[PDB]
Amino acid sequence: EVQLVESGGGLVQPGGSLRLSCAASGFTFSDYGMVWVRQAPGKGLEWVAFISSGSSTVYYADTMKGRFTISRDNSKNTLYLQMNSLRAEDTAVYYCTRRNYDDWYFDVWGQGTLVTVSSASTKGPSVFPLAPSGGTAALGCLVKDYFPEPVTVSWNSGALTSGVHTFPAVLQSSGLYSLSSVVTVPSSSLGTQTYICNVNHKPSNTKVDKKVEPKSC
Amino acid sequence: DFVLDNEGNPLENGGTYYILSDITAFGGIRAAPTGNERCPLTVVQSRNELDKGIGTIISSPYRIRFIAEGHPLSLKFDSFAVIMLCVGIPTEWSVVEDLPEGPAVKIGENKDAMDGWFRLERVSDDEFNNYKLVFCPQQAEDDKCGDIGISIDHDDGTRRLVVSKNKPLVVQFQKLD
Amino acid sequence: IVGGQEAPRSKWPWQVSLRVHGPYWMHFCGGSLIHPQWVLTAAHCVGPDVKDLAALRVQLREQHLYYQDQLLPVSRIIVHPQFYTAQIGADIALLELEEPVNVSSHVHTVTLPPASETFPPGMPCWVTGWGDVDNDERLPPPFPLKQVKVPIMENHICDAKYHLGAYTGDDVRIVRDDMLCAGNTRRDSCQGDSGGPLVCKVNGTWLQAGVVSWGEGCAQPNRPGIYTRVTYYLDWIHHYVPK
Amino acid sequence: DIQMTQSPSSLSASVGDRVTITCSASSSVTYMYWYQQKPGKSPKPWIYRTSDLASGVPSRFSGSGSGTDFTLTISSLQPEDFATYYCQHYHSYPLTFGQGTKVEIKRTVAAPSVFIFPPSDEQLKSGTASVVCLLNNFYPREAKVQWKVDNALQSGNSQESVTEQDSKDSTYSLSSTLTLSKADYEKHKVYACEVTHQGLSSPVTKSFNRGEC
Repeated sequence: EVQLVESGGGLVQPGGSLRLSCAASGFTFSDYGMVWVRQAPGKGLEWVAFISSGSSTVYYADTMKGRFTISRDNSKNTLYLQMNSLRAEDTAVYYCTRRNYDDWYFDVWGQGTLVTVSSASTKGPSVFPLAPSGGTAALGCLVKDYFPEPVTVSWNSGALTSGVHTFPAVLQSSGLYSLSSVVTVPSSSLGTQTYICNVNHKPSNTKVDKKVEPKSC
Repeated sequence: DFVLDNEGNPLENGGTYYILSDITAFGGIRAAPTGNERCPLTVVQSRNELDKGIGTIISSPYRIRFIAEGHPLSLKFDSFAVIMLCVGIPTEWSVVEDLPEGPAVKIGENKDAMDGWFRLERVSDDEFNNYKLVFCPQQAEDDKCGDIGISIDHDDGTRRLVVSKNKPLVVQFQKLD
Repeated sequence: IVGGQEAPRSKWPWQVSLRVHGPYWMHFCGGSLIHPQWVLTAAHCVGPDVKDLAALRVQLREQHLYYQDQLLPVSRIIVHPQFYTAQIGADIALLELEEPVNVSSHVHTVTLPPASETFPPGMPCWVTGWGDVDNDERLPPPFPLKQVKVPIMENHICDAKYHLGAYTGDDVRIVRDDMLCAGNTRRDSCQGDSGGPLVCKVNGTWLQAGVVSWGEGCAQPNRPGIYTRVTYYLDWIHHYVPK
Repeated sequence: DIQMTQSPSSLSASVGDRVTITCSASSSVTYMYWYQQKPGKSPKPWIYRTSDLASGVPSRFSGSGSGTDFTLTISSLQPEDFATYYCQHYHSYPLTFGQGTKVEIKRTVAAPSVFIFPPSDEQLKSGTASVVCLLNNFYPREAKVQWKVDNALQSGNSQESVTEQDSKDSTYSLSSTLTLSKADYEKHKVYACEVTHQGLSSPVTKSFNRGEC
């Protein structure tokens, strides 16, 4: 299967350096022009750089020229992005994409790698239940005070997906993120059926499983 | 881009085309005698919608096979029937200034012809290939070129091609058989 | 090419064909490989309205146009900044290839002339291309690359000839310093040859003297082919092309 | 060098509507490229060379234009077309994308189901209280949430989060979180969430009395 897998993203201090890599598979990598495209959270696509099949030709967007260096290693099927003198405005998901051979459109894109440029510290979240109460009941989990993004939430280890809403995180005054994940279930299922939110915060290697149940009142 | 005919094909450098109107109301381009002219020396747009006019040879001195927008051009009518004493008149389109109608498009011997080139420019409409003709004096910047338009004769109604500051003449090309 | 013959496979390894995307990758101009990564051509070939890099390809020397195409991408198009409609002139352009070509005996660069080389009449010069074989006469399938030896005509002699049978006054120049004249009524470049090379053998080495540019018709009396004089543009070429 | 200006920045249209997205290049270009990107997903090629559809793209999509003006058209808007669309030139380096057009889908009005959640005993220990009000599965997006603590209108101590239109039924869900100190929370009894929406004949209030009911 034709695929591109980016890696190397993470939290970096302003003025810091980072090298991103993109692993290509399923095509002859050395025949293709390759590019980097970034997307700041909630913003649009921004072209970063281009590199020809044999590395003789490289081009960059005006605001990243000099500070960013695009390279590739055809024997390793890998594309790289060297990012130096990093600034807050470089915070984005960085996408690796292949230029279509015949028609030059970007036809294969990787899943992207998040780069967060900040002097704020990594912090794992605190998980609090949103306890329920015939018909329909709503319950959830409050995922409080974490940094940086992202946080992942599942219910009953993926076995509960219907009626789940996981809210986009909001940035609080303290500079920490917070979100809620909620689920609507039948009121008759409460007490009998167990509901557990699985909170995963890879940026801090924190995993929390929290049982949500009704209290004394 | 290359100027396209009404079949979507690039105009051939030295090819022969009818120069038709974008509007159904007017015909193609031809030659007619005007004022005191003894020969059909004035380049006009026919008022007969069904008249395709005279096939025009459109060329560029550049040794490229096709007519491009922004290339210098020369235009000349292909052979056409004339009265006995007008056989042999040059059919090259020239722009002669110092005329009441303003700078005018004429054929025939014009020793006073302005030194310059024509050029074709696409006039946007999407799925239709519409163009305007522009006359450029030698070494002129784009701002110094003049759009070719129509000056309706006060007495005749004849649609004369002139350099005009008003609405340009908008055309399409039909390749000859 | 008017007059002349089909080129042997071993000659003119610097000849290129410029292609534009459409129902097929159509040849619109010739060019020459002057550096493993740079193609020299005429400005009118790519300007004044330059096509997207995605719309163009370079085809290196091929014996038969459209037979066994291997199309190469372009990273940059440079039209001479002085090229404009209302003046015949500054007719030169560069295309930078994305990758240097791996040069061979069959495909390699042409040497650019030293600044002092005037290419006077008498010099053995050849022009090559896949253009028309006469006025309004196409080169027929299988489109073989053609060559023709053309005589050089001194610039002032050539300019006087272009004034014969024209309205243009002797006061104004037609053939300029950045131009070179070559050809006669039996031998000339023609439509489809534009952008292609005019080469002369000097002290055992082939030098590119000119770029096919313009003329009045092809092989017409008192109308020799006009080429952009490469020496005139060396300093501009060297602002982009490594020496 | 070539700059892209895309319009509108966002639109809401009904299923079966003809939708037109435009892209203007700062200078003339031969072709236009288009991409579709769904929230939290990576972009996909959509249209290339102005009018050619990428593989799998349905024929309700088309592209047109020349020179500096280009468009992407959806002849009959479908629920799966919910996404952000971007134009991109490939004229010369530097390459640029247009700002994007976010496409949302209209549907029937749906009132939210409102739920209120008191802060947990675990969080109260920490010295902070988060009161969460949930508005579930409503349409349209416009909703007004007002917090009342012992009938006193709260201002500046709450934050809202809205989900993206649900892929099952085009509705939104919204959370309003009221943050208070454990000392300020323990000083009051009635915590109320007041919700106003087009689907509600009258504003809905969801309440609880502090701690143990």
